[PDB]
Amino acid sequence: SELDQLRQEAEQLKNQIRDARKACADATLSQITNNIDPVGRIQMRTRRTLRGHLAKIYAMHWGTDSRLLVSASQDGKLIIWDSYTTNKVHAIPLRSSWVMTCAYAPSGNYVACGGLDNICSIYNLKTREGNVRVSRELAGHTGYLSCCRFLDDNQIVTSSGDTTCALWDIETGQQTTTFTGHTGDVMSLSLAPDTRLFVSGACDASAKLWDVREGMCRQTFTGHESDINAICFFPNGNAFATGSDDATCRLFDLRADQELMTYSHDNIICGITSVSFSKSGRLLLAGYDDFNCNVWDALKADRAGVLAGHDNRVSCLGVTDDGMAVATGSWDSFLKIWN
Amino acid sequence: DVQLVESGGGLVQPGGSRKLSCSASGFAFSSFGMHWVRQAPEKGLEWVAYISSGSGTIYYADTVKGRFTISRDDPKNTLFLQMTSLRSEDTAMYYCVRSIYYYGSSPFDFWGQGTTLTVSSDIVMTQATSSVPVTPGESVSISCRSSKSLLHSNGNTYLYWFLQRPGQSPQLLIYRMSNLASGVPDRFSGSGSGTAFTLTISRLEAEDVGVYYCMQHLEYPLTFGAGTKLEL
Amino acid sequence: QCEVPLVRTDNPKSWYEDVEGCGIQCQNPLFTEAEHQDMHSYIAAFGAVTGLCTLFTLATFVADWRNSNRYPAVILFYVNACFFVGSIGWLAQFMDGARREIVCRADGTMRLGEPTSNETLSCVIIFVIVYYALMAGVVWFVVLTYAWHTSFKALGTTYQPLSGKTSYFHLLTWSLPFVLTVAILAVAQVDGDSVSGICFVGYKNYRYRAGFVLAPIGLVLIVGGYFLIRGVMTLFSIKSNHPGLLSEKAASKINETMLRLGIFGFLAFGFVLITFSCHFYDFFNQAEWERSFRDYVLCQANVTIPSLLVEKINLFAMFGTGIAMSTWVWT
Amino acid sequence: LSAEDKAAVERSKMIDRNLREDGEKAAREVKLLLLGAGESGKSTIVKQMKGIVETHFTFKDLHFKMFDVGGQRSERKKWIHCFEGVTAIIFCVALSDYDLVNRMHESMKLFDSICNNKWFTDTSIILFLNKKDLFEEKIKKSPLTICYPEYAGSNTYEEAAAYIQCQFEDLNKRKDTKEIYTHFTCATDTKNVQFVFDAVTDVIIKNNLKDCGLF
Amino acid sequence: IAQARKLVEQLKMEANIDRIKVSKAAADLMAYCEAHAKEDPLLTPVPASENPF
Ligand SMILES: C[C@H](CC[C@@H]1OC1(C)C)[C@H]1CC[C@H]2[C@@H]3CC=C4C[C@@H](O)CC[C@]4(C)[C@H]3CC[C@]12C
Ligand SMILES: C[C@H](CC[C@@H]1OC1(C)C)[C@H]1CC[C@H]2[C@@H]3CC=C4C[C@@H](O)CC[C@]4(C)[C@H]3CC[C@]12C
Repeated sequence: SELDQLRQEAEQLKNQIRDARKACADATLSQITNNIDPVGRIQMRTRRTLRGHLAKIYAMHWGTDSRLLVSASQDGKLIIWDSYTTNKVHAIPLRSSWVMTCAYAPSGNYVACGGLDNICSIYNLKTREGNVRVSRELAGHTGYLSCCRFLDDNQIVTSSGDTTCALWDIETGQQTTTFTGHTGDVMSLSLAPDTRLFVSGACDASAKLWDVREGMCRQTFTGHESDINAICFFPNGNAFATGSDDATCRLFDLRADQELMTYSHDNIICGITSVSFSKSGRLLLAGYDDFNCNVWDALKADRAGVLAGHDNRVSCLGVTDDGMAVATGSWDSFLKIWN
Repeated sequence: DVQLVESGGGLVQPGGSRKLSCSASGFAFSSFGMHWVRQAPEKGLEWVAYISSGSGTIYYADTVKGRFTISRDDPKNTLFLQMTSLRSEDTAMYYCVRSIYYYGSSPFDFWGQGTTLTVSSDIVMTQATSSVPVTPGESVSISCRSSKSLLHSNGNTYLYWFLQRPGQSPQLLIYRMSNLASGVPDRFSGSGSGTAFTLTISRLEAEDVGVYYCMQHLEYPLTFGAGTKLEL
Repeated sequence: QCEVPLVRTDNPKSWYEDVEGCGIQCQNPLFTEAEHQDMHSYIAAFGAVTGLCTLFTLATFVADWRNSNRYPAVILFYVNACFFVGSIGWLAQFMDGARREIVCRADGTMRLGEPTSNETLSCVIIFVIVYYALMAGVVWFVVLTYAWHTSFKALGTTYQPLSGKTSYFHLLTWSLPFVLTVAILAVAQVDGDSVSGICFVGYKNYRYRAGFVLAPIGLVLIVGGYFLIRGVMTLFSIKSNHPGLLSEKAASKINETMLRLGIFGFLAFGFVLITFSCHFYDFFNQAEWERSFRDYVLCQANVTIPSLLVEKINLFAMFGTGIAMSTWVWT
Repeated sequence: LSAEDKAAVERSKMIDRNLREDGEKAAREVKLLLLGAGESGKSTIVKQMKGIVETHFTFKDLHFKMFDVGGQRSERKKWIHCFEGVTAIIFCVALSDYDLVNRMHESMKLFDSICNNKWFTDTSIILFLNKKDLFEEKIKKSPLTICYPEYAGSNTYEEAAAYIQCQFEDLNKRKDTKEIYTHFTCATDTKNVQFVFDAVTDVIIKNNLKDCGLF
Repeated sequence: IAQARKLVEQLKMEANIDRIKVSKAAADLMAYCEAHAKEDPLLTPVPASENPF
């Protein structure tokens, strides 16, 4: 009975974990921030309409410039826009048309991409020949690339649908570390501001806190009822949001090691598919399947505004690194830039 | 390994015709807006013509307008300058210069080797100093003042610094008076404001000697400076 | 004091030739008030029915605008919008005192070539609404027929021939009627009518009416008819020229479409014929009526010391056209 | 605009033109999602008609693209919405596994799940009933009644196969929006691809006559 | 069987964490959100003179 006793020990130890994280939960975050004055109503006007794609755009990532963004659609091409003038600076034809993710390097030299082809292909923008060229094809995943995030021009963490996150080395093209704790397709991914440890949300309805250097699940955050399709760190780095198919966002704290509050509403029943905090982290952006975005007061859980501009469900959503604009991107093949 | 090779130079009789061919090989030629700039036998550089990517836009210098015809064959990777009724003021070495224009691009980055052709309102860039001797290891400061303010409304201040070493083709150093060109050492630093610009070189070595040209890119006559020459 | 069909006015252009004291009265003297009221009620009836059918079509299109904005079909929405605007322009006559503001000046004379901008602009605005709505709807119908022809040419393949002709369609169909109406306004042929209760082109000089109406309508008949015959012939030939035994359902839908196109083509032809017949009857009767009326009034002058059916048939032709454009969406 | 912003806008317009041309060129190829039960006769139909696997073949001036996706072991509900707006869904069912473990009921589950999905509410299904020649003789030895106990018919091929066809064509709940084109995969030269071509031209004609607002 | 052992060792390495009370981890979130309220161009919409969109 060395299996049954071990499973029973696992259950008792999970009960201990729940008892511990219950013992240090005295005041609900909502109750502490009851006296904070609200942010009123936040009215955002679509400034730009980046209109080039001919299919459902699946991902989008701002450059650290806060001016260049890259959007990847399923027409088989990802475009690099100049957001300030709505100009296209590059149009990169992909080998595989099926794309679920897209990342822009923090330096701005490289752009990663991946989808149902299981390969995270990295493109070299700043070349001597003036044409965007495929640098590497990071193969080794057995699922499908659900998210990619650049650490440096050398390292990249990838989130596949084979229940494993992997840290790559672009030059060698081999996996450095394989993070394997999930029991469901890992749908989203978010780097800490310092890139010392990241967090991944899986179809297991549980987010996990990984360490990039060790490769060990530090903490596991449960609470969601369905697949979690979006993760984003709080700008502090000691909290992250989690969008699920429950149509609820939850803000977990890393130090408290539990959820603080939930961003639910009665007439919201469509599964959220993208989250992002503002620069200060006060208002939490949230991209629903209602074909509109929402703006939650991330300290009070009361809704502040609605970015309703899209004819189809918003896939991608990103706040600029200077917190100047958000860029929603939906299946109507348009991605607006609100402000 | 990008290479621009000009061919079609030689001695021509005045009022004749000639065609120069710049055969590009080693980059996406179809994506690059290509220029022609000439240099009189002992004078500074001078812009001649420009044809954009897809041949959808052309300009000419007022001196060579009507007489010269620029054209490119993108499939064959060749740039032409069909020049007619050659005057005694066209005896100059002609460079074909690639330039790509998008947000954060470095136009005029690579220059052709140059072909020798011999025959039998706009902005003015003033390089006050025309000669300054210098010993290696020191710090040198080259100045260039414009007539019109090159600081555009969008924030970009379009001024380019080129260096032409003896018996060479000029190479891009700094584009928009701040940004260092790719493969240039961090000794060269661009500074200044509208209608006042300065290229400072810290720890000068025996490779920086030559002529430093000051080009504006605000509007489309492209006017170079007279050129500051470094000696020892 | 002057004769019965002349009202005492002082406006310089208003008076009749060699009679400065009075021009022409408000109501068309050739018709009796009984015919006026009967025609007004008839126009109200068919104008309202046309408006209703066109608004129903507009409502059906706008209710699902996202998935129902496929371009070869939305031309029907545009034709129906044009005809709805036309019907509104027609019913704008029906309002207390608006008919006197629309058919006559502030002096009392009926409006004769009245782009003036002196006293009132209502005649011009209603004329432009009616005429532009009609001509835009008609040219839109011809563009629709062309779109159908070119679409059926590429039936059973993924090659879309209308990938980059939506802009060109819009430009042409919104340009031609605008050029025509502004040309008519520049020539200043806009006359008024009491029984019609609107302003229209070339009442006095039927040359300009004949030109600006029957030339576009004749032209669109020829072009529409040609493209429609080519479309039906294509749909007929597809059954044989398809190399892959098209199913009984596909054949059934092609045959039902050919039937609809055939009957609709014959309906458009019928309406153009009715128009032309009515216009020519009026062109012929006017030459006799201008004399017979003056003789009938000279009778009373010396004692002191038309057919309403053809009007109704012509307005029926236009409103029936509007309803036959509306009936396309009945699924 | 300045001298460089104008050239940047020109580049933007030129790559936008190339993007549009690539879009209109790639949008004229008919796309077909290739599904099927685990280890069904997918290999036979993918080899006869010529991560994710894409096979591009042409037949009578019509360029087909079949996306054999069944090689992917993950949550099918998490990437299936990528394949909405596909022309047809080629669904092959191994007719010979009516008894093996059952597997026929599992293929029925998959068919029922994908035919009545949110995304494929209008995309017609081309159902292939392959491995006909084995099923021909297999029923004479093993009765079909073990798979369908509510089947009171002759134990012969022409009735049993027609019963399986009727049981599959029953599972669709919207018989007005979407059609189901069934074929019994034959070893004849080009009859399989011919049937695919026929079904695809049929759905294309219906889509075009819907686009004309005439149907 | 060894997979269950791995899960037990994971939960053991996950159970020995130094938690802080929500009363403190909430105060920190609130203090951070408050301290950077002026550097949030979405909270307080900057004038069109400095808004690059
Ligand atoms: C037919 C014609 C044009 C009508 C316009 O189309 C409208 C708008 C109805 C009308 C307008 C003025 C009328 C004339 C006015 C004056 C006279 C003089 C009188 O002695 C005898 C009668 C006589 C000659 C009338 C006959 C009918 C005329 C010519
Ligand atoms: C509305 C209609 C245009 C028809 C449209 O082209 C279509 C689609 C056929 C216009 C054109 C000529 C006008 C007629 C010409 C002149 C007259 C004489 C007037 O005393 C009484 C009125 C009367 C008879 C008009 C009624 C309205 C008519 C029929």
